[PDB]
Amino acid sequence: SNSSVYTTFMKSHRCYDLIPTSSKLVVFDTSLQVKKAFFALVTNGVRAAPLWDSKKQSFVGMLTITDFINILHRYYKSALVQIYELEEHKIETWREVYLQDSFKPLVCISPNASLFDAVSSLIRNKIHRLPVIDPESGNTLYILTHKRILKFLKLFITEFPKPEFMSKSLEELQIGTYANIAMVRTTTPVYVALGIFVQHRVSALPVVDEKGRVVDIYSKFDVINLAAEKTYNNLDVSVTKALQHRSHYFEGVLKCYLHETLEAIINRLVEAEVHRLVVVDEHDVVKGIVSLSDILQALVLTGG
Amino acid sequence: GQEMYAFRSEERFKSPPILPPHLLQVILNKDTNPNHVMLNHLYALSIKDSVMVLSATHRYKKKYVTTLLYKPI
Amino acid sequence: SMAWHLGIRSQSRPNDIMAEVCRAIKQLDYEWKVVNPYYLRVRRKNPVTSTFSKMSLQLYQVDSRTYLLDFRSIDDEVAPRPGSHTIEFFEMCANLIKILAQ
Ligand SMILES: Nc1ncnc2c1ncn2[C@@H]1O[C@H](COP(=O)(O)OP(=O)(O)OP(=O)(O)O)[C@@H](O)[C@H]1O
Ligand SMILES: Nc1ncnc2c1ncn2[C@@H]1O[C@H](COP(=O)(O)OP(=O)(O)OP(=O)(O)O)[C@@H](O)[C@H]1O
Ligand SMILES: Nc1ncnc2c1ncn2[C@@H]1O[C@H](COP(=O)(O)O)[C@@H](O)[C@H]1O
Ligand SMILES: [Mg+2]
Ligand SMILES: [Mg+2]
Repeated sequence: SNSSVYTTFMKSHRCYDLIPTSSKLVVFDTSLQVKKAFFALVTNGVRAAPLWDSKKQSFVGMLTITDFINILHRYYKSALVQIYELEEHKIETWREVYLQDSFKPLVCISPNASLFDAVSSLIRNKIHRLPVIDPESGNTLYILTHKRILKFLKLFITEFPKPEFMSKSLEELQIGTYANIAMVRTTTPVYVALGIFVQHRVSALPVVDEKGRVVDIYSKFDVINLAAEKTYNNLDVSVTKALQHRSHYFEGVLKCYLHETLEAIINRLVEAEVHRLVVVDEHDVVKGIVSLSDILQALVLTGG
Repeated sequence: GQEMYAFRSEERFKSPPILPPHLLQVILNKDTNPNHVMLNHLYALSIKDSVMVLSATHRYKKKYVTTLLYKPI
Repeated sequence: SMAWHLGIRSQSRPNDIMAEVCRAIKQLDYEWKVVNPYYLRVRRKNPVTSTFSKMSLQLYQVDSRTYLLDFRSIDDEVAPRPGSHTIEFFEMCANLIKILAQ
């Protein structure tokens, strides 16, 4: 278990090796209208976009769905108090509104840096998007994510000199979160879910019934769908109605149990191509959550 | 000692060269959203509602990335 | 993002187009070389980073009435801070276009 096939693997592979042969990348000039910028994420089918400051001639940060959620939450509350600035903000001006005195520089990684360094930067900076930037040209090559990193790990270590801990359970490794679980109900208004997203900083919410059994899941991704409509005002509707608008059909929420081996969970997560499993009991009542961050944090501080 | 005469080439650069070597004029990426010498070339979407969308594909070693810039006018 | 167009198109006279890009280059303090009457190599010193960027302009005929100006970037040889060759290329283009077209 100790030192691990994973830790050595990560120290001995470059970030470059995870980049697909061909990818698209969306860049926003910081003078761009916030509204247009979020419409571009949807249009391009993309989660995050580097920010380019033209005056300074460099990347200065990222625009993610979290920023979008933050902005919608502020817009919603501001409207009730007759303040309508938000929508005409340029990226520049919103960043100045929130990155106030407290500075958060762009974190990025060289294509020649270890995958270990990439995993450590995501955990330590509490971040889901790590732009891979070539120090020779200055180009962003690619945006690295937990999902990609885990998939790569599952695939290229497929072969088992297997660490004992792969055959150990979530319970005994203590991977995941089992208390203070943020969740909503069938009827919870979308805006109420926003407030929860903002206050708890959590990527998804299990949707539960009256006995707290999980029947759906409401993600941050399910939130840029609100950038499809030519209105923005439909935030008072229930979470159930909000999810009806999903793209593709839906084979139920992807779940797991506390007593499943880590190996079983990694495989489910990797092949389902999703950010987390909802941890459930015999009766589908939610007992916790296991996210990609949980796993990558486990795999890097040496399993469990 | 005679004067000298100039026979001047002209044309060849009469009209500008016609396009298709193998370089595509238009790229439809509908999709419900592998090509050669279009690398490094500028592409754009029509200007819509005061925004410029510039794009090109570049190569880092064996990897290709298509970069889009959204930029106001 | 559905329909992509290579470069920009114009029904202005070829000689006008090339003359106007040249005036645009000079106005912008870019430096240039005329390879052909329809082919220009251009170079730019970055007023912030002090780095240099090079690109190519080529004019093509696409109709009896219509032409196409084509831009090609030219290759060289933890906080990011100044520079991105790809983004700087887009800005050169954008500048060139704004300062001579439409
Ligand atoms: N690489 C980065 N460097 C600096 N700041 C970043 C970086 N990535 C994201 N941020 C900022 O930090 C915050 C964290 O957001 P995050 O990246 O987790 O959004 P997200 O990846 O879409 O969320 P989630 O993964 O839950 O869907 C955002 O405000 C974002 O603007
Ligand atoms: N445990 C789950 N079970 C079923 N569906 C899920 C689950 N988690 C997320 N989804 C759904 O999958 C879609 C994509 O969500 P997810 O957050 O996994 O995508 P993503 O933002 O690209 O992931 P990541 O941030 O890891 O790259 C969403 O519409 C969401 O409702
Ligand atoms: N709805 C939720 N309630 C409580 N914790 C969560 C929830 N979603 C994710 N987490 C946990 O919070 C951390 C961030 O996960 P994520 O935001 O999904 O990458 C991980 O440790 C998760 O286990
Ligand atoms: Mg997101
Ligand atoms: Mg993703």
